[PDB]
Amino acid sequence: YSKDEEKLIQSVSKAVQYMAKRRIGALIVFEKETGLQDYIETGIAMDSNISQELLICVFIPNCPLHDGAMIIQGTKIAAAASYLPLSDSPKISKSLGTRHRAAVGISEVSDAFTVIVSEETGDISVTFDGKLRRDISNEIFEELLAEHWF
Amino acid sequence: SKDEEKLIQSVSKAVQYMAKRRIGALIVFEKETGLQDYIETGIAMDSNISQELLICVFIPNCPLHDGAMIIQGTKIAAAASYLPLSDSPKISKSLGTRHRAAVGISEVSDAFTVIVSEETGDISVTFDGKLRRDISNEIFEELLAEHWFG
Repeated sequence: YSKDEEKLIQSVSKAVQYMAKRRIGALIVFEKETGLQDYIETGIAMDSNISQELLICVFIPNCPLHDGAMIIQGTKIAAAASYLPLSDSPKISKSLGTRHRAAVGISEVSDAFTVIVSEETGDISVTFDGKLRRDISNEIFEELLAEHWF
Repeated sequence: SKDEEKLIQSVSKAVQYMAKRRIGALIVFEKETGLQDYIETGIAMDSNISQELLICVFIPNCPLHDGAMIIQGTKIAAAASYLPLSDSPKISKSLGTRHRAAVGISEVSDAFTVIVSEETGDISVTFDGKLRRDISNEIFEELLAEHWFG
């Protein structure tokens, strides 16, 4: 892995851990092969470089960009506050936030890789290919982020 | 010029919103004098400009609210940049440091800087070494257009 590719992962990883401990809900979608320009246009265009600080700033509660999904295209944030499709599978708990139903939702209609931070639990969750992995450790998140991103 | 009038509206509407809520803000737009020296002081963004993103950067306690946002052309080159503070004896000493930061970058370059006072909520501007205080919103858009797009 490139030195920069690792810098990005620690940036994203450090941001997720900050939000995890403070129970800040967060929802970040990483584009893979399926084009997500339909969903990127849902929100406010950023086309911005990544840094931990930006990631945290976007999800601050009572912030204009916290409501919705941040969508990442390659090494850039394509948009924030995107509306993703919500999922209807009856196997989602219903004790689970809209963010979670959105991430499995986008997981059903594309190959995208999405990380969710539960505003109520602080657990780190991941979705891809219609499948959900819940309450992963930081080590596993960095492991999985790298595979799907790079 | 249509694209410019929407950028001016983006910047102007955000500045007024922060003004009414007494949110401190400090934004410098570069013209002729390169600031890449100061842009490297802060967090690299290279981000498109939008009303929501300007406001999110300066929400109090946001990791980027402390410092200067620097704008290059139609993009935000960096946020939370360190500008040099000025030592002129006509400065109130009755004003937050944000004011003296804009008078600082005004002395060493031709840059155009806007300030929103955290304690007062008034709108100020600096260029060519002098500070102009509590201008109206109508006047602020006129000067921004003048200095940003010639």
